[PDB]
Amino acid sequence: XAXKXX
Amino acid sequence: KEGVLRVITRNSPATYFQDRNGETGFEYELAKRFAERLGVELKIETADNLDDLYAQLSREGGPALAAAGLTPGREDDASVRYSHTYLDVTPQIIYRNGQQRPTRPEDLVGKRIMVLKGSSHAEQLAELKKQYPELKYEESDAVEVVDLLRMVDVGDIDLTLVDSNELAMNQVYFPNVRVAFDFGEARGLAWALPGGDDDSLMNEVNAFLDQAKKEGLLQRLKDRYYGHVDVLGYVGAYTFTQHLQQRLPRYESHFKQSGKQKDTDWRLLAAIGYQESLWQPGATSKTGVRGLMMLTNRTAQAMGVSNRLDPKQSIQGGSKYFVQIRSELPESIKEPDRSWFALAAYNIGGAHLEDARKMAEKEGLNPNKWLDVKKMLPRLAQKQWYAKTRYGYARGGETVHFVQNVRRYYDILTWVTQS
Ligand SMILES: [Cl-]
Repeated sequence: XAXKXX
Repeated sequence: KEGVLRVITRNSPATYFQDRNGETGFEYELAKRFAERLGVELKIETADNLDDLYAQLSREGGPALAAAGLTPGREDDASVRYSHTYLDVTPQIIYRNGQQRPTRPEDLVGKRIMVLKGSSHAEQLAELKKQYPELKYEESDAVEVVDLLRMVDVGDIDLTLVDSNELAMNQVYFPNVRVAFDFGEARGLAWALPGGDDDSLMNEVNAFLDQAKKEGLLQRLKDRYYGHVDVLGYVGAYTFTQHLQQRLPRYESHFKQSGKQKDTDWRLLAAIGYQESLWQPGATSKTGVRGLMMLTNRTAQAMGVSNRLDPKQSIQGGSKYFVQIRSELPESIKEPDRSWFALAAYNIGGAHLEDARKMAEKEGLNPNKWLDVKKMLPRLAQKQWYAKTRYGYARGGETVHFVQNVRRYYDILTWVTQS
């Protein structure tokens, strides 16, 4: 997969 | 000798990027705290797209781990391992205020949708497209999330699908964006390591994230970045003139003396101070700036500032910083453009600002004209453009706002003085 995000 | 932790991530406002003070970002800081734990030096590597990020992560050899706000996937497939989770998010469909709020996933059909190529969200739509065969969506490598949000806000696409957190950080810069609905359950984000016969690295990663969750280190991080802020909005002449009367009188003489001392217009200094703190000597950000001229502890130190809260010290310190920034600009840049450039660097950092000058040159514009470079500055927030630059992403549109804001305050102060 998966990965928007930090 | 090793002693270096190679961490692959995205160059993006949420994961990792360069600001006026050097590297920063939720992902970056969290990964450096980890590197510090292990007693090794951190080496950040950025990936072109997510497909490349994963390609990089699993080929020997080959980064130690990926910190990129990734979602776990299948577990099962030990080919990529994931950590304990550090941040809880929710994917949300994003539409544009003005156009009609889609309510049911099915509403997505016949709208222009764009997501990151190779993403969890592209996969959510891929699944969905089986339930609704005539669902159509686009996916690109030349686009980060901050791009998607930009595109929806300006109207170049109709919908997108992003993690809830990416909104919590960018929404404020996109006044037109709206959450339509949550699309998925809450899930945790996690770091990815390669599989996998040695569980040494992973055991230590998870040891870190566990304790870091009880130290409160994750919540601190969560607050320091997913607490919207940045460049203050222009207050209007009503508020401004009220502060001419109520606040300026306490600081006008500090501004004047610094001007004298450094041979520059003291009202430009005051404009900077206003756009920075609204002339409040006790102002702070959790971003690490403090004082009337909102200085970092490191920059304060370097300008002779033993107390960021002393307005006189802050005003000298920041004025000194601004004028030195302006002396260091390429001789090519003449006044008055020189000062506008100096305000831009004051905010965005010289390095990015030089990025924009080069981008301007290549574009056939004049790198010594503030009017030209200021058109390039906003592109630093577009993957297609910033990826072709040395320092990458930067929320350059806010730097434009910064400069133009200081300049308005500067004009009003010039008008109100000037007998
Ligand atoms: Cl000037």
